Amino acid sequence: PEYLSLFIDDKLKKGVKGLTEQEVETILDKAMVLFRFMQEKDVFERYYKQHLARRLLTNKSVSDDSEKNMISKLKTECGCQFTSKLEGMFRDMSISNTTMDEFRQHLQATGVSLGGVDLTVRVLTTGYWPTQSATPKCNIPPAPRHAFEIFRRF
Amino acid sequence: CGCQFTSKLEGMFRDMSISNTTMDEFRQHLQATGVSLGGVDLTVRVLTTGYWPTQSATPKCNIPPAPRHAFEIFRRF
Amino acid sequence: KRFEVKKWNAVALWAWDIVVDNCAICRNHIMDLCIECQANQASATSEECTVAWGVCNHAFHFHCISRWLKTRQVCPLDNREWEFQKYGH
Amino acid sequence: KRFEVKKWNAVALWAWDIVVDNCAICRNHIMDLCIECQANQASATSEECTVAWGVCNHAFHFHCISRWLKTRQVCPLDNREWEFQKYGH
Ligand SMILES: [Zn+2]
Ligand SMILES: [Zn+2]
Ligand SMILES: [Zn+2]
Ligand SMILES: [Zn+2]
Ligand SMILES: [Zn+2]
Ligand SMILES: [Zn+2]
Repeated sequence: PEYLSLFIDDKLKKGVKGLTEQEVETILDKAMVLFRFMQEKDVFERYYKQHLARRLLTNKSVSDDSEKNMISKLKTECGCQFTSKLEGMFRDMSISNTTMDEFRQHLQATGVSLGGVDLTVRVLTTGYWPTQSATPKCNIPPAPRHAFEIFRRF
Repeated sequence: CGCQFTSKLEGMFRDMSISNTTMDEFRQHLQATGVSLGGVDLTVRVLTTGYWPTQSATPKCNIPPAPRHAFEIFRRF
Repeated sequence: KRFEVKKWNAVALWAWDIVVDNCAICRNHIMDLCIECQANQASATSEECTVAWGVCNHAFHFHCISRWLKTRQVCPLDNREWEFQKYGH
Repeated sequence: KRFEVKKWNAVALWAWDIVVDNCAICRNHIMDLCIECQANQASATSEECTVAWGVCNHAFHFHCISRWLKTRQVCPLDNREWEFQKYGH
């Protein structure tokens, strides 16, 4: 299941393998058919969520349309259960981008120092995204440090 | 003429709205930065390719240093 | 300077007022067992006494809110339907 | 200095990620024919195989999205109703 998750992540990160949707749809159908005759769905869901975290917390423009196809296929294969957690994670991504819009509005208001130049700050919830280890700590840039401090004050 | 070419004109007006909105947005964060003496007074308009045809071949030549800095800041934003 | 930072893409994690020092259900802590377990061993016999995280970013002992599900069904510090999005700290 | 610039009224044109090198419908290019035309002549018989520009600043071959209008009706890289605001590069 881990290798299947890696394969689906490789197919989802970019549509280089087949620009047209036809072959993408066929290969996704074949992948879900292969997943149908598979056990140990818990590790599959865990690794799929980890791949979602990796692909959403990095450069975007992954597909901006195939996420709906992926969630629909999950809802018709596993059903509202493990796919429900991924729906919650997508809702949390929406929350983060709305909070980023709010922080941009706050920077347009203050707009005085160089603390928040292009501070693209994402706000996530503990439950959806597991801790990397124990939230590491070390010296950070001071202008952006005061930017993060003002974001925390907001 | 009827709802046909007037739809294109309405789209052009929507593009004008988009351009001025992107102008106020650009400015907002140019005032937040204020790095170099190239953005003293900037009025940048953002248009879409479809509405406004390309002039001849998108001409290019070396830009004065203050407009150079202004364009660099706008592109970074 | 030689290197200057222009853009930053930090990700901020948030947690509600779970009161790590007082469990909002049993008032012991966010760890170190609960009222109905007390002693560390207390005839553990496997099972578990870890922390439970909900969809509302609230944290209590798994035992505390597992028992509390029989008394009510909305997280006491709010009015949201309690989920079980995570298990353990 | 003798002449200094105070104000500037530049106009910025923008285009989306049309991928000029790899058509989003036929993985060929933003020019140089398409999958169903291939060879330059290929019995052209007038007609046209130029680029089509939409209201969303997306560009594909006219043939590609003309055929794609029968499969779906919303530009694949987004969810917008596709227009035909321009013809050719
Ligand atoms: Zn407790
Ligand atoms: Zn206990
Ligand atoms: Zn709660
Ligand atoms: Zn094409
Ligand atoms: Zn063609
Ligand atoms: Zn489009």
